[PDB]
Amino acid sequence: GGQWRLQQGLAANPSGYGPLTELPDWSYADGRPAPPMKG
Amino acid sequence: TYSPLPDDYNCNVELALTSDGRTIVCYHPSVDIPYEHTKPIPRDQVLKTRLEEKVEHLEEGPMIEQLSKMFFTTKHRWYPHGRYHRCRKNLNPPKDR
Amino acid sequence: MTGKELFEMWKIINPMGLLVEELKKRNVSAPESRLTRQSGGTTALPLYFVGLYCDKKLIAEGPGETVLVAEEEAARVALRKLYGFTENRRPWNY
Amino acid sequence: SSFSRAPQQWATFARIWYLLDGKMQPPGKLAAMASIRLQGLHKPVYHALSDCGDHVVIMNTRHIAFSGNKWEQKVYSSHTGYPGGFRQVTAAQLHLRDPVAIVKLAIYGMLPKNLHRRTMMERLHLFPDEYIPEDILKNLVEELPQPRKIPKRLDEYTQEEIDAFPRLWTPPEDYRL
Amino acid sequence: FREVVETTIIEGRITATPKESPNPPNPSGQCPICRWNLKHKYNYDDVLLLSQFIRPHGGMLPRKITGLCQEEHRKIEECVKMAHRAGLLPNHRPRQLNRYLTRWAPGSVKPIYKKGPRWNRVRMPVGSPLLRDNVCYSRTPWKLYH
Amino acid sequence: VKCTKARYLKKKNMRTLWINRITAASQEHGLKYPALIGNLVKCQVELNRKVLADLAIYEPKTFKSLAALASRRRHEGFAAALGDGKEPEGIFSRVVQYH
Amino acid sequence: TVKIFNITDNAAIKPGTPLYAAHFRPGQYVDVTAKTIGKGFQGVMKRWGFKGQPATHGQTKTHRRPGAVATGDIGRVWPGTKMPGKM
Amino acid sequence: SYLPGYVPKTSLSSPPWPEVVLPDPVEETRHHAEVVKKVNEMIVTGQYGRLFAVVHFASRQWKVTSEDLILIGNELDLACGERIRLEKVLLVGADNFTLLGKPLLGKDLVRVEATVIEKTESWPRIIMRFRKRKNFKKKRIVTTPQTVLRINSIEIAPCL
Amino acid sequence: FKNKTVLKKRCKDCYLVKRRGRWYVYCKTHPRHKQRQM
Ligand SMILES: [Mg+2]
Ligand SMILES: [Mg+2]
Ligand SMILES: [Mg+2]
Ligand SMILES: [Zn+2]
Ligand SMILES: [Zn+2]
Repeated sequence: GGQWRLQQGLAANPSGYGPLTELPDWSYADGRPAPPMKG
Repeated sequence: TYSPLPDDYNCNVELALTSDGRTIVCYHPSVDIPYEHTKPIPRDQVLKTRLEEKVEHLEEGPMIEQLSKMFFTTKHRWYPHGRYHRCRKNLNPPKDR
Repeated sequence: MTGKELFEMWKIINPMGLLVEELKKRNVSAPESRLTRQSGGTTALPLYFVGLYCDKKLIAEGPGETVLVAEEEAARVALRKLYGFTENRRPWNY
Repeated sequence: SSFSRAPQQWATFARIWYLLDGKMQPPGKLAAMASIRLQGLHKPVYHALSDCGDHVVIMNTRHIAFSGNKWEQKVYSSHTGYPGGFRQVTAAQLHLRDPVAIVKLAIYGMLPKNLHRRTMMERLHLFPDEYIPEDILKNLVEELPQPRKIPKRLDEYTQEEIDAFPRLWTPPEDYRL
Repeated sequence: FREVVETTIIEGRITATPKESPNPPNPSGQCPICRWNLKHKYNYDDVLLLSQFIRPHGGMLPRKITGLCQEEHRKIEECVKMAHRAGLLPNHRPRQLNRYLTRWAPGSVKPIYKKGPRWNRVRMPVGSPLLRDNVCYSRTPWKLYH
Repeated sequence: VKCTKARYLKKKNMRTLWINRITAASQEHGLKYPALIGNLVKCQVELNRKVLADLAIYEPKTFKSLAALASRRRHEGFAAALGDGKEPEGIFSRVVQYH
Repeated sequence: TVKIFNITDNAAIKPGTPLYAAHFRPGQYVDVTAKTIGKGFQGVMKRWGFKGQPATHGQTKTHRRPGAVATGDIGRVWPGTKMPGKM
Repeated sequence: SYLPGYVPKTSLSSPPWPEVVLPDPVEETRHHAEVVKKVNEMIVTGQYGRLFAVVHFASRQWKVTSEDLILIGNELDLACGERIRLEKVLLVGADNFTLLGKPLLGKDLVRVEATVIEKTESWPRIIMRFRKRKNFKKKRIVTTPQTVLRINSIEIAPCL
Repeated sequence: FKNKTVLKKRCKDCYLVKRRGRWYVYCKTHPRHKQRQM
């Protein structure tokens, strides 16, 4: 669905600048944010 | 009156969107088989009733085509294997769940 | 205890007898076995899905290679459902 | 499902005896859906090493229909390997000799070319007419729908649809017809 | 219509004939197909339309009497031939292999003993290039050659 | 050398197996694989082929819900295409925007 | 020996019955099936009537041998090739 | 009276697929409100057990449940036996209901709790290059780091 | 019959008929004009 994603402006690869690829993967159980990911 | 799929084999799929529109809620309760759709369960005067233990020893051929006819296979599955493969087989395989 | 079945941990002999005892002790009519689904039947590899009903309402279903073992599996499924030891029950809270 | 392990595995990997009908169906479409069911590609648990094929019982194989002129154009070729074993027979000649050979060869061609093909062929059952053996009839589950739609000849149209269809042209009164 | 009896005496008489259906959706058309908005929306299956356009004995009616245009007339003729070969007209007979979409006459084709290479393959004709221009209702066009 | 090139072939073959299983389950629900994948993408559900095949095998009710969602999205797309105007976009055709 | 004869339903005779030579009649026509006289392993000349090779005129150890059994382009021998065996 | 555009019923006068009418938007939004509400009080009461989730983690999508094990192919900069929260939950569900994010669910709606329980390395992997008649032969051994996580709990909250 | 690729009328009585999938020139008064398309 790359063309549809381009039409909506949400890149073409779903691993490109989305919240799905840019939000942190995990955090500590008590609520401390994780150190930022290398990518 | 509109259903995306027929509603009579697995579950009663009802779709919904939340008020914010950010998530989709699916409600799918199981469909139970009706009793009307089911089917009921199927059901020497002087001597012993002696047990009928005959075991005819068919030769390798007719034995193998009997097994092939019984299990809908070919003869190659029933033909034996050599010592090389028999010892190559893992007799203690790993086992998950 | 985490990942084992109820009749893998507690061995029983007559699940149908246990089930009819529980239904008569909680005032439910005796279950009726019916052949809900059937594939094969004349082959060496049949499949029978036997359902246990009370008052024309489904309480259990069980698969098997013969009708008898399918009926016993349905009885075990009914016992698990009545006990709350189903596979989809809420996991233990640690 | 709360089944025990052995009945759950048996239920998941059990075999199904699908039914399929000939009677003006194209042998290629019959072969396509039969080959899918014989490979077990219709199951979500499919794998080539999982032996997940199902039985397919095709009847009315004598009453298949070919699109176009394939009854005369299509040629089945074999070779008995003695010098001069090359035989070529038309689809019509092969059908009048053996009533199930055309559908059998179509399914055999569509099946994957490995060592499981003969086992799937053993699981395939074909019959030329309405007669089916009683054990197979007691095995049968799910007659699958036909691919074609039986284009419905003129004489069995009902009077309601005949006079519901409007007349296109006005003939002259002085024409012999 | 008109018919002729023989008893010698021969005599022609006029029988009742059907007329046009009351209002065509496109009164500006000049062939019946164009008048009733059916230009690319019929096949060999439409035995109602074909049996309207044929003789009682399976023959075709002339263009000057049907009022058709030439392209529509040839399309009806090929549809009628394919329906006759498919056996969809059991009552319009003259004087077992099941078929459909049969283009050529069955007794005038020779078997393909030597199919060519895959760049020069001899294919089997199915359907009609006259009906190539029909409405598709699909995203692969009609495959006229197999 | 076969081990390395079969790492590559392993990834390709697992993807092909997932596609085959999704095609099987969707055809059991009457839907086709391109329709299912494209309409889930249009509904912004970004489940990949591995978990789609996993839900097909182990969780048939959730897979039937997903197939119903994809079929409804396809019907909404067909309705929008035939309407060709400025009708309401559809309940499940709405696009959640991020900024 | 026991031999199977294909008959129609009106020619059925009870099992256990005696049959004699007068079942046939003179001036008749019959077909006779038998196992032929076995000659064991025989060469091409006695088995298939090959011409063989001339005796004198320079020939090396070839007088009863088959010639070429196939052609050069074909990298095998055809099934059903006439070569020595049991006759 | 035939409409100007009427076509007589032939085999391909009409599209082969059946005509499908979608529900009107207002009644459909009301039905959505009823379904979302009733699922929310199912969540409130607790008429569920053994939830599953589909969670995005380390560029992969995992279908996890409670008491689960997953193997991540990299180090995670965490001590062993350490509780963390998986947040990017694409999907959560149970028996009789499931929830779908677009593309991600709410952190107020679902949490996933995992535990770093192992930091190990993979078995040695052979990387070997060979080209014939050119004397081309290269061999390398790698051991990729790995982290075993145990999915402890999946919890949902009434927020629909 | 003579085998031709292009078919010609050599008489007024010559007529073309398509038989067995092939075009033919038949003449009843001059049978030497019989031609078969290839
Ligand atoms: Mg000599
Ligand atoms: Mg010498
Ligand atoms: Mg000598
Ligand atoms: Zn016209
Ligand atoms: Zn002439």
